[PDB]
Amino acid sequence: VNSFSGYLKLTDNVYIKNADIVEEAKKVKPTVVVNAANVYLKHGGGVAGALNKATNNAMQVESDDYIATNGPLKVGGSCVLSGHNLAKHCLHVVGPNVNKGEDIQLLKSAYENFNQHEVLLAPLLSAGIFGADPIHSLRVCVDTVRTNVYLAVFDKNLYDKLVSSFL
Ligand SMILES: O=C(N[C@H]1c2cccc(O)c2C[C@H]1C(=O)O)c1ccc2[nH]cnc2c1
Repeated sequence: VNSFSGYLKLTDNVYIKNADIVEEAKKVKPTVVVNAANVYLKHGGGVAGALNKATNNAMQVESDDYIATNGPLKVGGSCVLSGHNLAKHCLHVVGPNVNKGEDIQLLKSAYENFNQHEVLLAPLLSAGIFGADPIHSLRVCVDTVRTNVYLAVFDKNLYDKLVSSFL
């Protein structure tokens, strides 16, 4: 039993809720919140800009030190950093950004990072400003992630389409 509330159960391990991941993060204090990161961990907009704003820019400060030490992530890769006031940990995962021409097949590799964590609050990778089809992203998620994933979908309209079209 865990503290996630109001989710629709899609599969044995995937749940989905129309929710603001920031607000859901502040209420649940999940062990892991996933950020829709880029390789530079520049949290300027979309989910990343919202999560970082909610941390009063502490996420960005920590991220800049991480990059200065380690260099950029790979597309499809991830790193674990602090969750600040939102979660114990933030798993920064880089899905491909279609608006940069990145290979959508790397989306499966991106979701594989989730399997290193028993339970996660997460957005749909490569959705929103990353330019992929959220329905495809949901399919890859369900077919790749084996751990327990609670997907927060900000847009109510999108959410209802994802539910209604789910196979
Ligand atoms: O842009 C957001 N979400 C999308 C996104 C963004 C970046 C990468 C992604 O893979 C996705 C999936 C989309 C979604 O889940 O709706 C988002 C969320 C909460 C917010 N609060 C204030 N502004 C917010 C913006």
